[PDB]
Amino acid sequence: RDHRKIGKQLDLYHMQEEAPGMVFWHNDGWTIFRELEVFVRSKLKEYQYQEVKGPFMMDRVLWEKTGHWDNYKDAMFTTSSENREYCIKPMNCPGHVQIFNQGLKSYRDLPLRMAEFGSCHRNEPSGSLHGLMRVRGFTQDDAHIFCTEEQIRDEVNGCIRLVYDMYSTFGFEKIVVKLSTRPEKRIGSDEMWDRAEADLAVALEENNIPFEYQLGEGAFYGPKIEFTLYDCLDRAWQCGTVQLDFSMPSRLSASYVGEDNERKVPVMIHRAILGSMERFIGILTEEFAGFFPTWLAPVQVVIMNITDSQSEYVNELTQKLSNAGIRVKADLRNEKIGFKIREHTLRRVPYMLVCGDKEVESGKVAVRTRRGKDLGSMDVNEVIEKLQQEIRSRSLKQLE
Amino acid sequence: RDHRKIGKQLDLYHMQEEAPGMVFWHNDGWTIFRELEVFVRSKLKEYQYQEVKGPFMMDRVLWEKTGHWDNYKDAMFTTSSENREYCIKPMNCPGHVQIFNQGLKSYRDLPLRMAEFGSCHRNEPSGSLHGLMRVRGFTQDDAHIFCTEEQIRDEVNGCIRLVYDMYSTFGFEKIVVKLSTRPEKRIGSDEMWDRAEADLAVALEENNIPFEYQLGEGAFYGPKIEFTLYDCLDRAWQCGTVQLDFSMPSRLSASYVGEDNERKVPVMIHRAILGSMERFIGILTEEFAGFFPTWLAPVQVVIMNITDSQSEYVNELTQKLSNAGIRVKADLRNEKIGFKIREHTLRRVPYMLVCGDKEVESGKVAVRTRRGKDLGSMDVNEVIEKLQQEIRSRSLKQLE
Ligand SMILES: [Zn+2]
Ligand SMILES: [Zn+2]
Repeated sequence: RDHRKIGKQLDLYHMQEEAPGMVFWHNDGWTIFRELEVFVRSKLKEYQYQEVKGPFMMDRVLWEKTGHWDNYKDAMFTTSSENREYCIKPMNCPGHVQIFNQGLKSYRDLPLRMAEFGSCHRNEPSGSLHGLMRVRGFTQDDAHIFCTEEQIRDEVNGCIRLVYDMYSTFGFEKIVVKLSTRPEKRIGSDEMWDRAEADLAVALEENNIPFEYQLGEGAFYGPKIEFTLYDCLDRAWQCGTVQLDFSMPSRLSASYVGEDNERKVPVMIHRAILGSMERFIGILTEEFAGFFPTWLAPVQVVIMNITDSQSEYVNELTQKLSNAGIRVKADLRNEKIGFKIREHTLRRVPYMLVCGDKEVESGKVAVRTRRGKDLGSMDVNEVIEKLQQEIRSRSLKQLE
Repeated sequence: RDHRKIGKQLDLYHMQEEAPGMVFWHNDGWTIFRELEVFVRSKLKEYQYQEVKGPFMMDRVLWEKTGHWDNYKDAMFTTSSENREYCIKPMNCPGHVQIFNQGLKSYRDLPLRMAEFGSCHRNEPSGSLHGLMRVRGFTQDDAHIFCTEEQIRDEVNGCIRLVYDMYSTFGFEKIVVKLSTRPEKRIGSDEMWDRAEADLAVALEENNIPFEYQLGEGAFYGPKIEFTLYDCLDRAWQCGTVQLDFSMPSRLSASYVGEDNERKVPVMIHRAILGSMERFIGILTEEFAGFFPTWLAPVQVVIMNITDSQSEYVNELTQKLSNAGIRVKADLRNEKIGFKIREHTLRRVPYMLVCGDKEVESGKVAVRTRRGKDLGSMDVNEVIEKLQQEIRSRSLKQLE
């Protein structure tokens, strides 16, 4: 149950000294990452998020306007070009504000949800690096919501429901929620902080989430909600974050025309559900010990023949399953059938399809799961539709 | 017919001085970019490429091993981390060799086709930057093929077929091809170069492609084939490149176990069809003058009502088209039908559905193209079928 060992065994990823804390995604690992992209994207459509893409580096002058340069300059990678300093972005927030600043915005346009699979880079200490979970380069399921003060409580409601929607997909039901209150050094009045913390507190009340305060741990520009999930080994993982911000939109001159025809600064909500997806894949690898759900598996079906008298029956069925959008491979090697099954059981392939002349004539397939249960011979069309339903529903459990 | 002018009008992207030569992709522009990813990935499956993902930056020590540091140090962004220097990758070639080096490779594993949507950054002179077409940060439809010397002809043939397959999708048929022979300073013997240039020359001759010798224009590590497509304005655009490399795999300790059990250094083919994806989108924007094909359009269908008595019929119809994988949005505003239709014609929306009392009862839609042609009132399921076929087939033309 160590993702670094399982990652090398299943040929998912590797890392090396020439790029500390940066991931070489192999084909199978990149398949798992891309499937997470689709799953998150399906949520963005349902929750009505835009998806954007910001550049990897911006002028250091811009990063000074945000106030983050004075705080986290050592964690930033800096480069030079024609006597100008550029910073590789460790966050997507200033970039999203820049998209927001293009073209006059009105209250008609709010709330405006803006998501990005933004690649961020942080100059993390090398001694702290560990596998997929403490890295220098990571992709964040990041989003930013621009809205009015009145729309804060409803927008946070969507973020809260989004958090439990996505976690329950992976089987994470034990979630601990903490709210961070105002720190010693902060901006804004006490009154503004009172309603900001109330909006987070109320939004958790309307969802029946019991939570717990983390006193003084909030950022200097707003309180936040942090979600912590517990794996099958009862290890806490802090993944979700909903962060209010009353500083950055004003620092970057973001504005909209309100109902009263006066110019107003919008409120920014920073939200991430999975946090670092490279880290999240590490959690999934150890939570499932490599036995990924069928929708996440790099190879979903392997079809084998007993002899060569079925090699192109396998070939036709491999094509037939491929046209169904199933990641399927064929194993026509001159090896014992037991040797082939142990080969792909070791690789954690969800389903093994075995074809003898018993099933070739009847147009059926013997089906075996990686766990070992033999489901007998069933119609190919019935097998394909069952496989589709499992993949489309992202079912945690296989057949029976 | 200016990609920059069309980009701002259709809200595709924007650029600013805070990140010169770098593109902020908006929601509509990022839809076009992601659709090209799907199209390219469709070709990768057909031609059996692996898709991997390399790190965004790597140690400058490795870049000195490749020999690229001596020649292209001025074009590389560099950063520091714990008294070590790292270069943001201007190319994906060393990263793919690192992935290939993990695990001993046999001759049975070749040809190894490895593709990546690599994000490369180059310190281009800011005075030369131009919109989407000369940029500092770009994404490349990149790939590298590892094979033996006997496999070069067959692999180059596949690259040539893929070049014309993808260009024909976008309506580019006039393509000019040039072969760059040996330069004054080069590695390897004459016989190696004689064989290498012959393989490129023979492959171009077999495919009956007229080609012009670019005498002395090849790289020092191998000859190359460059493809230039001509747009509807008869302007030349150099996009495709096929480079043979006999230096880097030996420099980076790449090897495989041959059928004679003697370890050999493989041959690398550097391959890109579209070149920079930002640049290709710019060419496509000017080629169509914003009238994107239905499969690339950010919004494919707009459904409108006549009065408020059909707002519900549009809403279910929009959802019904949405479930069919069609990018559809509803326009239920309180504006005249002529005002609505112009609003979405200016936005180059391919199709516009109109619902009065006549079609709500009959379960039909009045369908109009952005060219201005009325197609009458047809069945809802029939227009959904025809829309999917046009999207699935990537049709340049519309209905009729
Ligand atoms: Zn943020
Ligand atoms: Zn290359």
